Amino acid sequence: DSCIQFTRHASDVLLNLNRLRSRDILTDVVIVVSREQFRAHKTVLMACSGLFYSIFTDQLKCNLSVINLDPEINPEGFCILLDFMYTSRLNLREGNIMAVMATAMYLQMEHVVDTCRKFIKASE
Amino acid sequence: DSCIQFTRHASDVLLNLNRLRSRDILTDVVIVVSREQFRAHKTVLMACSGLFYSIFTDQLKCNLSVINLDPEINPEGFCILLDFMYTSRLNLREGNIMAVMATAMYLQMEHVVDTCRKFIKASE
Amino acid sequence: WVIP
Amino acid sequence: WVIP
Ligand SMILES: O=C1Cc2cc(Nc3ncncc3Cl)ccc2N1
Ligand SMILES: O=C1Cc2cc(Nc3ncncc3Cl)ccc2N1
Ligand SMILES: [Cl-]
Ligand SMILES: [Cl-]
Repeated sequence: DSCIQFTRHASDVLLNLNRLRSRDILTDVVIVVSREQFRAHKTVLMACSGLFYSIFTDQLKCNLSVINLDPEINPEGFCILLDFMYTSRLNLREGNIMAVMATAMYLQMEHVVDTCRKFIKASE
Repeated sequence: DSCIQFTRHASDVLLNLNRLRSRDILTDVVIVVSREQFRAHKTVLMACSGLFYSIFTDQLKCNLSVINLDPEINPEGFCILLDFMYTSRLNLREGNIMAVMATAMYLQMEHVVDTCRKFIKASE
Repeated sequence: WVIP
Repeated sequence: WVIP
């Protein structure tokens, strides 16, 4: 087509979605991790994670307001990944990289799994 | 902080939100314009428009599944703006610029109003 | 704004 | 990935 494009539009949308998350506006699901609860927007979780995409496209699970993650999932690793979903920023540290990579593999967040693999390989 | 950032994350999120819109997945509102109906995600509309932000933060209107726009709003102008919300791409043409600017002013989409004003000024 |  |  002959469209024009606003460079900062996608980033501004994500910034506003994160502001809605902060203020708990229109959040429609609770993610339960080892008895730690995280409120979020189903559509943002689907847009970021192959696991959530599969969960919320299921005809029965699409209607659930609570999703319980596998007990092996670490709440801090989940929190870091949820922050990444809403900001594009990943708080990757020596002390959390193993939990973050394991959580990203489970959530099916391929780009995160990729940078974790590379950061681990650099330290070996 | 000491975060790393994935450059394409925000664009990939918006692309996936538009794929959900195309497939009518988790859309939670119908916008009615001069008897033309548009399905969308409330959170995306809020993230893009000062008008929708004000509508869906209202304690009564946040629960509506149908929103009727002012009868002066042109369905094509709305359609172009809805596409922009989900893609960052604006199909601005000599034949639609007046309707697009009028719709963007009503929806409170300041960056769109800005480029329309500039494109109109260049033709005078 | 840019030409994409 | 970049340093923001
Ligand atoms: O690594 C990843 C990130 C990711 C996101 C999604 N999401 C969607 N894919 C396609 N159409 C719509 C949506 Cl919402 C699916 C798989 C994966 N895998
Ligand atoms: O031009 C514009 C675009 C736009 C978006 C919104 N959205 C939000 N603002 C702040 N926190 C959350 C959200 Cl969702 C409000 C006003 C305007 N005005
Ligand atoms: Cl990812
Ligand atoms: Cl705008």
